Amino acid sequence: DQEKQIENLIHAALFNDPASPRIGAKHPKLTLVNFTDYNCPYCKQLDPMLEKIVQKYPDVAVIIKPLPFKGESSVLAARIALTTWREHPQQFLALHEKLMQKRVYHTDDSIKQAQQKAGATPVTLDEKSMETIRTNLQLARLVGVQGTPATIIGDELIPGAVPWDTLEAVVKEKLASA
Repeated sequence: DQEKQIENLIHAALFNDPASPRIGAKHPKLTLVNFTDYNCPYCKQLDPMLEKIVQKYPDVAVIIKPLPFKGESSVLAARIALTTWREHPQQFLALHEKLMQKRVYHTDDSIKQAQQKAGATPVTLDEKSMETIRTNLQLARLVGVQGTPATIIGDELIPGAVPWDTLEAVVKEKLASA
């Protein structure tokens, strides 16, 4: 309806939600926003690239906005990851990597395995992780996200997985413009 009354709010929630996991610097020149799902095959493909971007360009940070579209285990992996971000932000990256790296559609067991291998402390699930997910979906809508993965890089919304060299080039460019 009247997104018109909230359209100027969109920016802080996209790039600065304290509740959305961040990979990289808190004060970067450029902030990518990666809408993603732990069970989505193209999301898994993209993921290592994003961290490699951050590794190579420390002036870049990446925000993780889970959109758990692929069933209950998508919702659970997302809530667990978001809750780990909230309570133990330092553990998030290792857990996030474990959830993406698993090449089987997730179950309760594999999610618990990822935690174990990542060395992540168990977390209690709250309505808060659910509200963060809802907020993510709201943002996806307003931003024109049509599926996962979808990543905001400067003035572009880039769907799916792209070749690494292409990815790096768009990043350098948006970085130069910043």
